[PDB]
Amino acid sequence: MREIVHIQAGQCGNQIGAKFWEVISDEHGIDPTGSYHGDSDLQLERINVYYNEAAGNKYVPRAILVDLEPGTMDSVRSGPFGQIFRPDNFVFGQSGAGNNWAKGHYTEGAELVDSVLDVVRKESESCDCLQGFQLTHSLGGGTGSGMGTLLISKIREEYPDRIMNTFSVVPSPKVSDTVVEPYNATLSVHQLVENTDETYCIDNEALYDICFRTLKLTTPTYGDLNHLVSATMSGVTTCLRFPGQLNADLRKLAVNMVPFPRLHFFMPGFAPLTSRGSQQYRALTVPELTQQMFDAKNMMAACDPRHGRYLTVAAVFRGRMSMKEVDEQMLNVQNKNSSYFVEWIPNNVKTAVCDIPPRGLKMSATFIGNSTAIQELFKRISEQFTAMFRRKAFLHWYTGEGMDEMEFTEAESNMNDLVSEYQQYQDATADEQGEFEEEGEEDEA
Amino acid sequence: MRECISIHVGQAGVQIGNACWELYCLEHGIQPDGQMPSDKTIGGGDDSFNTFFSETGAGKHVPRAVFVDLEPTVIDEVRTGTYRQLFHPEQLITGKEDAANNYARGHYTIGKEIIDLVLDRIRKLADQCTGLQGFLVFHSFGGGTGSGFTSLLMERLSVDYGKKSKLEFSIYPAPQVSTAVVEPYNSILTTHTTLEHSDCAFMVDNEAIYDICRRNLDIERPTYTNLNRLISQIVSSITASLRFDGALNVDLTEFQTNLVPYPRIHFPLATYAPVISAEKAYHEQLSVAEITNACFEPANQMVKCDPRHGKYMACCLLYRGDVVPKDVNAAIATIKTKRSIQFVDWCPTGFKVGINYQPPTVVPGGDLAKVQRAVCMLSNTTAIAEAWARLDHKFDLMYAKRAFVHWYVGEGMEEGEFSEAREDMAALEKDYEEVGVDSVEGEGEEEGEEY
Ligand SMILES: Nc1nc2c(ncn2[C@@H]2O[C@H](COP(=O)(O)OP(=O)(O)OP(=O)(O)O)[C@@H](O)[C@H]2O)c(=O)[nH]1
Ligand SMILES: Nc1nc2c(ncn2[C@@H]2O[C@H](COP(=O)(O)OP(=O)(O)O)[C@@H](O)[C@H]2O)c(=O)[nH]1
Ligand SMILES: [Mg+2]
Repeated sequence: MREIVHIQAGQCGNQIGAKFWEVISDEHGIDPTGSYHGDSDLQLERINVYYNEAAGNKYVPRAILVDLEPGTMDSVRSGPFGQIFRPDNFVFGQSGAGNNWAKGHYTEGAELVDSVLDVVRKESESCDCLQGFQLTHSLGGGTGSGMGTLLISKIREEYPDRIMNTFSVVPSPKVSDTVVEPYNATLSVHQLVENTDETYCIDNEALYDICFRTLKLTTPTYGDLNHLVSATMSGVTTCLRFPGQLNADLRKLAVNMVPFPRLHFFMPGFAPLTSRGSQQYRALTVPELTQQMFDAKNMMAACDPRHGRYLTVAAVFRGRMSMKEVDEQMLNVQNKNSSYFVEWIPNNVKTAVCDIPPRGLKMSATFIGNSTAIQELFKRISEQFTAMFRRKAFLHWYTGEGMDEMEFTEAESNMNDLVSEYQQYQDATADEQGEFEEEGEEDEA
Repeated sequence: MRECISIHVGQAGVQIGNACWELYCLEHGIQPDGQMPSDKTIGGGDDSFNTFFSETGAGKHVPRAVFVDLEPTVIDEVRTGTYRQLFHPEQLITGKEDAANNYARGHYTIGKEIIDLVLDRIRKLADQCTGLQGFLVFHSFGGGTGSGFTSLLMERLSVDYGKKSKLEFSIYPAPQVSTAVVEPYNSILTTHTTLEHSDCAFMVDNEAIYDICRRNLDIERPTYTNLNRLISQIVSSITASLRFDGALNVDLTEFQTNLVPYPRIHFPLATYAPVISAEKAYHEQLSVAEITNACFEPANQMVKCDPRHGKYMACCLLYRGDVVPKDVNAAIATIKTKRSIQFVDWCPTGFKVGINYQPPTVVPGGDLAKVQRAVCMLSNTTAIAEAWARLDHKFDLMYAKRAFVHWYVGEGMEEGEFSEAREDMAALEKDYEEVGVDSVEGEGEEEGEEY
């Protein structure tokens, strides 16, 4: 019934979706061709939230594949589960973005996008009840930032009441993937900040940390990271996909998660993340899970959340557990770690609980956090946009694509207005003073 | 003869609904498809299961019920579970998309999609009742649909069924536990509607009911499933005299003064006794004195506020099973002696009493105390003031920063409408205070009456 549309933009976004669709397919026990013989009726009864039933007992995912190149698509079509996709949903260029937002958003994608919107329309009309529009992409490169903006723009116009969500990869604090990554990460956000209800800030440097430090991986690779990432995307939807003691969809989470209409840029995180070398020496309990939810180091984003305060948090637990054990553990952290939280949002927590655990675990917990500390991204990228823009580096690549530097100036100005709004709500008091003025007139009569 | 109706709105409502209809089909020996496999009737007798079950067909009986959330999945589980055949499928309404913990969706933009459907099904339900007494309603009061739609339903019954008993049972938000962020706003937006319409409102609390379950009942890590099966013992007990014969009964038209000391204050607390494990009831035996004294203990109330911080105003005690009035009347005397209980000066005749013959029906596997003789207690106290005084401050904290206001505005409420609710909440604060005195003077208590 309540049916999400997925998009997968550029090389990065495509490969997160390519992992996503092995991973949720496995959770629903789906056969690599789009068949089924799996062990549970419950698994199949609900799948529709991410699938369509093709004739003679067959299953297709509500996925759109999006790229300005012939590259990465050819590998999804040869990989594990490459067969489930409707061949029609590959609508593709012969040009690339060139690491350039404006080539995505005002040239090569601008020439292609109406051919992709035509698949978005057809999947949105083939929905029962259209729920949302999720995107895997990046913000520091050219294609998923640039084409994905242009899609979001055109779809956010068409479907104003549906949720509009972005599982974004974002540039890391210390070493870079592409040199123009701060321009890309400003110009895409200069569209997304008033065209999304939800967006994520995924720091692959923290995934590389969590892959060595917690998960204890010897050679850690995209193979790993896109699992860790896609766990979080199937994990946030578990309270819509499946029954539990607290069902909760993405918008029911978002109303609790976003206080003011630009504070929607979230810190992700999962528990447990104990290695295969450590399983036998750790227990799998709500205390142990809630410990690793709020451990700084486990944070799949740019910073320790104690460079800020939590405006809001949401916990989406999975598997059979005492709601009382959960509620007590979420009450302990609010009262032992109260300095981590914004004080005029009285209690910062939304809780949800699915009966169904992920594969190979006793229980887990998906976590969405909103801390004012996410300015550690935006202080960097606005500065790093400025540092190159201030000497006018790389600029003719983008103004070759129908840009003027007034749009660059306007956008780094918007990012200052954003990081200043995020600071405006940082460290603000739960008390607001009265006056010392005096009533009537003052005599000893 | 006569009928109650049963309404579950939003996911807590619904979930509690699998719990209370399970208990009602134990307590009457109804199997999961509506058959009464040990029926004995002469036909056309009493036989009061007909107050809660409509007889269908050959001897299918059918719960006098309706259910909704605007999310499918929660009503789909009733449609699929142990009792799927118990329900008539047109009871089980759903929406396209949850009310998203915004009251505004439940009362305007999503709720309008299901309301006159919802009411048409009830018209059909009440058209079949012989002497409808009223409506008893579980709802997610702090939720999306449990907040917005229950209160839209209340307003939309009250124009047609204004003479029926309109009774409801929330889940209330809790002094340190928190399941959602906007829980307080919806709590006020719904209190601000259903104060004009409801004839009583029975507040109960998860953070409270856990502690009783880990203390008394001695349940190590309670579930929401455990909880809904405990919460089920309040409505069970206040229906015992609509379901079995007794030495003293009530009807729905009784609780709406005997729990309502003055109309704005329609907000009692409740509990049920003894609430102990097997190992404890094996070990040690309780009497109807002890079990009346336990209902007045702070640690034993299904809401977190200490009765001592306030004062009592109105009380209903509902005895089930092997007990006699000569003991029961002296056990209330007890509660009349210990000045650790204080009632208000306006209420020297503060006890109302009922006595049903049927013992509580022992649960499956015998997982509860084997006590033939259990008691429900329900009371209106001034101590609830200290549970509202947190909630109305939690509004004042968020609304100063307009935090989350934009989703309410998003679905079509105006800042005028959250401000009007908040000023009746500072008025509710004033109505808890009009009894904060000894005074008799004629606008709070009458100068020409004597108690
Ligand atoms: N005791 C108890 N409380 C519950 C249960 N389910 C939910 N709650 C409480 O009720 C609140 C609201 O639950 P929701 O799932 O949001 O109810 P809803 O009315 O369906 O809200 P929408 O889904 O937004 O329409 C939760 O935050 C809990 O405090 C339950 O089965 N038992
Ligand atoms: N997590 C993740 N990051 C990736 C992946 N592939 C590339 N990236 C990052 O995402 C960005 C590139 O996004 P993309 O839209 O493909 O850009 P383009 O190649 O410049 O058009 C860079 O910051 C890359 O480091 C991957 O598979 N997973
Ligand atoms: Mg709901």
